[PDB]
Amino acid sequence: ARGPKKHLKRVAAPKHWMLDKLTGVFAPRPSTGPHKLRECLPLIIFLRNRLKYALTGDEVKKICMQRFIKIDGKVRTDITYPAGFMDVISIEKTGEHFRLVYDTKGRFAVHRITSEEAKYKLCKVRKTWVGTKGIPHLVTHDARTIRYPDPLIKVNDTIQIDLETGKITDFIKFDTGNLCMVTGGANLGRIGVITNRERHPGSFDVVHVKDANGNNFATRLSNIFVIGKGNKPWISLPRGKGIRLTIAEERDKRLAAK
Amino acid sequence: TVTIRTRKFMTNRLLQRKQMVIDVLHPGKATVPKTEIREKLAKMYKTTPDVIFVFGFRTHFGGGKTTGFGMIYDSLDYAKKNEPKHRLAKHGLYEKKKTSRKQRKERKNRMKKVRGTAKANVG
Amino acid sequence: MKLNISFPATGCQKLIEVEDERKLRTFYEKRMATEVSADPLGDEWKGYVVRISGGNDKQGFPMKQGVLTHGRVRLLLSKGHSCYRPRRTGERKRKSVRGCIVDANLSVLNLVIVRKGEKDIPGLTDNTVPRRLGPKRASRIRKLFNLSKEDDVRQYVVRKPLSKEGKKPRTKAPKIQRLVTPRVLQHKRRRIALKKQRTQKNKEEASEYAKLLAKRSKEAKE
Amino acid sequence: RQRHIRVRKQVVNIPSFIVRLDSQKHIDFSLRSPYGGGRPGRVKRKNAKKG
RNA sequence: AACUGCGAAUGGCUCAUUAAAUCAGUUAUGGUUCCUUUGAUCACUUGGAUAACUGUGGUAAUUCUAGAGCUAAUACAUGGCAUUUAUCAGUGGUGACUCUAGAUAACCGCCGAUCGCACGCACGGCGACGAUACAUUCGGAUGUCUGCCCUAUCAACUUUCGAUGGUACUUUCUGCGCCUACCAUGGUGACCACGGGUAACGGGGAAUCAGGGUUCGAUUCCGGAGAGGGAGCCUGAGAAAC
Repeated sequence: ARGPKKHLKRVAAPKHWMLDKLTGVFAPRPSTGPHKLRECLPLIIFLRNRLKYALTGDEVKKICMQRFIKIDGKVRTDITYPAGFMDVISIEKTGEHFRLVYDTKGRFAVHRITSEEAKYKLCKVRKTWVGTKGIPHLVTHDARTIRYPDPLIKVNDTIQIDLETGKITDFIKFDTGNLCMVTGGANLGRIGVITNRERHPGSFDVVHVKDANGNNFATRLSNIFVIGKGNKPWISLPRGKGIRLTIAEERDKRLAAK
Repeated sequence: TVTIRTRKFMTNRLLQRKQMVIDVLHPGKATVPKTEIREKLAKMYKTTPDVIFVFGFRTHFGGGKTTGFGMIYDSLDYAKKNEPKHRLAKHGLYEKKKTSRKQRKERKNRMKKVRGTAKANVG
Repeated sequence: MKLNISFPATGCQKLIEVEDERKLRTFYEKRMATEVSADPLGDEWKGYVVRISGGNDKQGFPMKQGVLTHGRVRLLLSKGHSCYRPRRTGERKRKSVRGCIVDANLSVLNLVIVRKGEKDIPGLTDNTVPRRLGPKRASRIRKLFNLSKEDDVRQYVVRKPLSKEGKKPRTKAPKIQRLVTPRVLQHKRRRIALKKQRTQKNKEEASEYAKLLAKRSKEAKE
Repeated sequence: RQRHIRVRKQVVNIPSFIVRLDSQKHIDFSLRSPYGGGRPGRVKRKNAKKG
């Protein structure tokens, strides 16, 4: 209470990490970085709990310290790096490239991508300000400050940057008709086409999204991440893009695959 | 009689290893030791038993079958770097120093009193 | 009262016990600042002048400069103050200190030879001891000798003779610090290189953004 | 309770083992039971070495 | 070994205090502070001190220290913006700026004397460390709405010496009777104020239950509080810290 907390209990850990109980008392507290604590996936969980490349936290550090893992092109040696949404985890030693994108269950699924991909990443603009000497700036969702952006880029659009240079390559404006992946709970991981935006002055703007199968659902503006222009996503989507099959439909697909 | 399955093999080129869950079938035997499993796993993967590290064999109720985990390294040098010191101690590789952890805190708290090069004369 | 005398010129020091209190009557009113003559101490100290540098009382508490008293007091000693060593950053422990005024109720009185007299003490002035450590900084060597900006300090190193019994003799030299090496010139050159890369990237990012606004304003003008 | 009954190659020692349909046709003696194909118990082996 | 840097403000333990307080849901900082992480932004190779070490010591005693002789720095020190007001105009903004930028008049820190690797062509690659007018993360701090047990054998309470509001400061990381000075005489209450009790930390929860409920929650998670009792401070981004 006298300062910043540096521990995290497993019971208090984010649920989408899928941590068990009887392994330990503490959960890996993600270090400060681009993404928030509740909205990230530390590098130790992705290598050990997801990819099974390591069995203990010590084996995770033996991998990160050999400089084999690059988040968004840059090597990271901290095993508790946030590595949140849209981040690219490239492993040159095994020639594997990942991109953290939520599934229909609202969890960071193992989404392998190609070598032609993993060179760019999509970022949502969160703040636009004019620096000194009349230089406009930009704030993405992963703490990337961009100088001299396109004047058409606004506080809610999605830009496309290049991991080698960090410069904006393209941008998708926020309007009715574009794809989006909800990232705000109870719809986390659902992908659909924006159909309507309710503007509430002084409150949270509620948008309405429609899936490809016709499922309609609403969420908040801060949870919308524009994915593509129209209905074509600019990224590779995992299996079960955003349909979010009901509990009755998931049972049918489960026993039919037997 | 004694067989090996390795039903969850994994390459894992990051640690120069070979991860797999080893299933041993021993109907009349008693939880086949590591020395017999390692030498039987070496001929299965055409390697030497000096770079095979097996652990965590839990025999199921009723007997006849046990499951564990195995590690096969590319070389003995990569094993000494990535394998924990306690599994190397199970072999003739690593020798843990008998330091008596309770006594380590004693020498430390005694050195916290004197200052300078006299700490070496404490312990 | 014991007397801890030290000779800074020769680097020697010795402890002597003065039983005859008549010799110490000169010190019983001098603070820890004055340089007084050691003539009453005996015929050996004729022409010597000693400076009161400190001392301990009969209980071991050291004399603190500036207290302006002859009795023990308790002061809140912070970092930087003498007679105190902080165990933690920002710690201030109130300790008892002896005043700077020299009295008869002192165990040892520290004295510093500021002027050599006529005779010499065998254990205090006759013997000598080297400095045991030569200069390490590059400029300290140039000031020790008459070296100018053109001479090489690598040649004018101490290189003390380090030889013990039972091993091979060798010579040990300190690492010259603050030296103008070919490596430190590369860092200064690379620091300038990065200063020009930022200047190069600012004029490009400002030009491409000006060219973007230029071609875009021509569209909306019509 | 004497480790004789097995369910599809698993020696089950609990009498309250609720048997489902797919596990009912696989109830048999254990492969190490004197009733099944195994060495006879210590009583048979001790009474045999006597006479 | 020691100097320097950083941590020691997390954890762990307890439930004493505390009854619109804590706490929970909601939410506001456009009234704020944030080490670190992340992205942006960026030669006279100078000066003199010090520890370790060497040596002389004191005290019955301490993780007490004194005196002298040395010697290092990413220690110490040297070698247009930012900062404080005033004026003018209206680049990107927000539901709404006294917003962000710009132009004037001035006022008065920052702008690398560091380190490693690779060694090639006076120029050179890859890093480490370091600066913050910025963003970002971890989050603090204080507010908005609503919600607590028993008690009238507690019916009026607050207001000298702030109670409620206004004005101007002062102060604080900021808004605010937080404080000061001058005015106003208010503010709260049978819809239960104020006062008292709690063998009262609050909540997520537990037990028992047809429905409805009753009772419990010191106790592993979250938040708060305390380190014998109070009070006052140092250092630091962060403590009224044990």
